Amino acid sequence: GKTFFGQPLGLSTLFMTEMWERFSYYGMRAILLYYMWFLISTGDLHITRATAASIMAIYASMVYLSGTIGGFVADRIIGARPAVFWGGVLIMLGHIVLALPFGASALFGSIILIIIGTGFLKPNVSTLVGTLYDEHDRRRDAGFSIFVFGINLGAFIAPLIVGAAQEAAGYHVAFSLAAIGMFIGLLVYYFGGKKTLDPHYLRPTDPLAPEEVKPLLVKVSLAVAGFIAIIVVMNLVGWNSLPAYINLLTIVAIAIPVFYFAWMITSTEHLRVVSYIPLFIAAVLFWAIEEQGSVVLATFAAERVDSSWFPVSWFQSLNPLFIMLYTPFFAWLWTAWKKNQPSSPTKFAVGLMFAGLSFLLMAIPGALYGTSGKVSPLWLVGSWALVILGEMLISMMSMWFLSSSVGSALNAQLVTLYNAKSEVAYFSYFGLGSVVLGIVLVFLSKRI
Ligand SMILES: CCCCCCC/C=C\CCCCCC(=O)OC[C@H](CO)O[C@@H](O)[C@H](O)COC(=O)CCCCC/C=C\CCCCCCC
Ligand SMILES: CCCCCCC/C=C/CCCCCC(=O)OC[C@@H](O)CO
Ligand SMILES: CCCCCCC/C=C\CCCCCC(=O)OC[C@@H](O)CO
Ligand SMILES: CCCCCCC/C=C\CCCCCC(=O)OC[C@@H](O)CO
Ligand SMILES: CCCCCCC/C=C\CCCCCC(=O)OC[C@@H](O)CO
Ligand SMILES: CCCCCCC/C=C\CCCCCC(=O)OC[C@@H](O)CO
Ligand SMILES: CCCCCCC/C=C\CCCCCC(=O)OC[C@@H](O)CO
Ligand SMILES: CCCCCCC/C=C\CCCCCC(=O)OC[C@@H](O)CO
Ligand SMILES: CCCCCCC/C=C\CCCCCC(=O)OC[C@@H](O)CO
Ligand SMILES: CCCCCCC/C=C\CCCCCC(=O)OC[C@@H](O)CO
Ligand SMILES: CCCCCCC/C=C\CCCCCC(=O)OC[C@@H](O)CO
Ligand SMILES: CCCCCCC/C=C\CCCCCC(=O)OC[C@@H](O)CO
Ligand SMILES: CCCCCCC/C=C\CCCCCC(=O)OC[C@@H](O)CO
Ligand SMILES: CCCCCCC/C=C\CCCCCC(=O)OC[C@@H](O)CO
Ligand SMILES: CCCCCCC/C=C\CCCCCC(=O)OC[C@@H](O)CO
Ligand SMILES: CCCCCCC/C=C\CCCCCC(=O)OC[C@@H](O)CO
Ligand SMILES: CCCCCCC/C=C\CCCCCC(=O)OC[C@@H](O)CO
Ligand SMILES: CCCCCCC/C=C\CCCCCC(=O)OC[C@@H](O)CO
Ligand SMILES: CCCCCCC/C=C\CCCCCC(=O)OC[C@@H](O)CO
Repeated sequence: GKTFFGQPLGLSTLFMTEMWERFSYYGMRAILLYYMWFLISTGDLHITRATAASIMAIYASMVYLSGTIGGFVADRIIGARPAVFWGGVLIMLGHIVLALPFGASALFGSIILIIIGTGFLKPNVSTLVGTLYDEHDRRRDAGFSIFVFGINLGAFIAPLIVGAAQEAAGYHVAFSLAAIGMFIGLLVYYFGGKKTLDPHYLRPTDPLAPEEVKPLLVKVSLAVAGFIAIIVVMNLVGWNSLPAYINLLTIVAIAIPVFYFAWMITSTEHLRVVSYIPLFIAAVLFWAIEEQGSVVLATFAAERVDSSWFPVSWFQSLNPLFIMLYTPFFAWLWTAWKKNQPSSPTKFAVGLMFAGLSFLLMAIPGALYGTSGKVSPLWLVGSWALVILGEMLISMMSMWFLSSSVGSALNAQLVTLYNAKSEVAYFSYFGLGSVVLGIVLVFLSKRI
């Protein structure tokens, strides 16, 4: 019968839903840092470029953090299908905010809308893909990999199309193209979902029982009161700058996995959960390096690369390109070697080493040529080729949304250290430190 690459026809609707949301997201993130540079250069935005880079990292940290609870809200309160739809609306509104004739005054409102919108949509589109397959269906893994190919496809074309529109027609037009991309996703999702999506997921699948509503409200109200109380105290003692608020979000993002480790401590399982700790830190450190490609590598591309004949935002397409080119090779690898199946602690060790090698490579051109001129774009290509190879090995998602959030929160502190005089030392020591910790994991692989 008629399938979508051997999968139920409903996969195409969700395939295109996420390709276009990822289009809006990574198109925005390819030009947002340069947009803040522009607002700084005109005097509209009164922050340093280091603070602007810090914003990008903590921006990514909250998006991943908000995705840790979007599954709860859909499953228990609103439903998986309304969560994707109203999440997509909030994402679209966030990009429309940046297309309006405003300046720095619209940055926070657009960031808030997209943080919340992506939390509703991103975990619940992945959930709805599973609802196309029963527990029995072997096609579940193949359908998810086809779904991920649409993720990288949207992430690939977005910097090319959005970045070119920025250079040709300006920032406001480019940001409006991001909003249009999400709108395209909403059209296909709404009308397409109604034709092929189970109406069971228009409602929550585990709705709150009558006695569950009150303690959930108390839990939510206590967290909001405490967080607000901290901001109140911060203003009375004088810790009230933008970096101070960024530092607050950094601490909250890192304290969540630490507190969930500190008292989650049954010798049955107490040490087989201490198991997962040397690998959660390996994932945090890999994700930090990977997410600096949109920040530090975006800075290097605009400052240290002879790229005069094409938009510098296009470098952000190298990340999802290498994911697409590596994927069929590794699918072959994980089945061609039916009896190798290297252990997950070893893959995470070697994966972190490749990420460290990606930064070690970027220390060479500055050390060899100096930091005052410009070098070939192939240095950045080699860097992304090495860090994505580390991703192919590391291949509840909220926990994986979490290590992404903490690594990005760690970036909000480190990326302020990067500049022209910092370049070689920055790349050489965060790359070496990541490689040494990857070898330390080798010594402890199944010390577990
Ligand atoms: C069948 C797949 C095999 C692919 C693995 C090989 C990696 C692919 C390409 C490596 C190309 C080597 C670099 C070429 C070179 O040396 O540059 C020559 C060029 C002459 O015009 O000049 C320079 O001007 C440049 O300025 C000098 O600087 C460097 O070349 C430093 C290069 C950085 C080190 C890279 C060395 C080896 C990479 C091997 C990675 C293999 C990893 C596979 C898992
Ligand atoms: C998606 C971004 C990847 C871009 C990869 C580009 C690979 C180019 C390699 C050659 C180095 C730059 C050569 C400069 C050049 O030839 O410009 C032509 C001439 O006008 C000099 O400016
Ligand atoms: C307008 C200012 C607020 C912006 C909204 C940002 C909300 C972001 C994050 C709140 C979620 C924090 C709780 C996440 C959490 O603890 O889950 C982790 C747990 O699921 C691990 O699996
Ligand atoms: C209108 C307000 C903005 C939109 C509301 C959604 C804001 C995001 C989260 C609100 C908290 C809901 C409860 C989430 C929660 O308890 O997470 C627990 C965690 O274990 C999830 O697995
Ligand atoms: C700024 C835009 C305002 C909102 C415009 C869109 C609201 C118009 C009609 C409400 C549609 C709600 C549909 C919610 C939903 O679950 O859709 C899921 C989709 O699969 C269709 O069932
Ligand atoms: C329980 C709540 C957890 C913490 C969630 C709070 C996250 C809310 C907002 C994060 C936005 C990051 C900072 C945005 C920003 O600095 O842009 C505004 C700035 O350009 C104005 O000068
Ligand atoms: C389909 C509904 C949501 C999709 C977005 C619809 C609106 C998108 C674009 C409309 C025009 C964008 C405004 C462009 C703009 O004003 O900037 C250019 C100009 O101000 C600078 O010279
Ligand atoms: C200044 C630019 C306009 C700003 C407002 C843009 C809102 C325009 C249209 C809202 C699109 C709603 C989501 C698209 C969709 O497919 O919804 C279908 C559903 O509402 C039909 O019942
Ligand atoms: C930051 C502002 C957030 C405002 C909205 C957050 C609300 C969070 C928790 C309240 C959940 C109460 C929902 C009750 C509900 O819908 O179920 C009712 C029914 O199932 C009980 O019999
Ligand atoms: C539940 C216990 C509450 C105790 C307080 C919890 C939060 C403690 C400190 C939050 C500090 C916010 C970030 C630190 C900060 O403001 O640094 C200021 C500095 O960057 C210049 O203003
Ligand atoms: C999440 C629960 C509701 C919290 C209500 C209060 C939220 C206030 C701030 C959240 C963190 C965002 C901080 C970014 C910011 O406001 O920068 C302002 C900047 O001008 C500093 O002067
Ligand atoms: C008993 C609980 C375990 C032991 C407590 C461990 C500390 C818990 C949370 C602290 C989070 C780490 C601090 C965040 C951080 O490293 O950045 C600091 C920076 O943002 C301040 O400028
Ligand atoms: C298989 C890897 C190929 C070689 C990778 C090892 C590269 C080691 C160092 C990068 C080239 C160093 C350039 C020379 C240098 O940095 O010294 C500069 C300094 O002595 C001048 O004051
Ligand atoms: C070949 C694949 C892996 C790529 C990494 C191989 C290169 C390893 C390390 C290169 C870093 C060399 C650092 C040289 C250096 O810092 O010199 C200091 C001085 O020249 C600049 O301040
Ligand atoms: C798996 C792939 C590993 C990649 C290995 C790392 C190779 C990275 C950079 C090689 C730099 C060579 C650049 C020299 C070049 O061809 O252009 C000349 C330059 O002057 C033009 O601007
Ligand atoms: C097991 C949980 C994983 C935790 C990973 C994060 C490691 C904990 C704390 C990292 C603190 C980084 C502080 C960065 C720093 O101080 O330097 C940058 C600073 O100069 C920016 O002003
Ligand atoms: C010598 C340390 C043990 C070797 C472990 C192998 C690690 C992988 C590649 C070699 C990295 C060399 C980094 C060189 C370095 O850190 O120099 C820093 C430079 O800024 C000072 O000149
Ligand atoms: C065990 C978990 C590791 C996670 C955090 C790893 C890095 C922590 C702190 C780094 C901040 C110290 C800054 C060291 C430094 O000087 O680097 C900057 C230098 O490369 C350029 O000037
Ligand atoms: C300056 C030297 C640069 C190259 C050094 C990197 C290679 C040297 C040693 C790597 C292997 C060290 C021993 C690791 C090992 O096999 O531990 C046993 C472990 O596999 C069992 O879990």
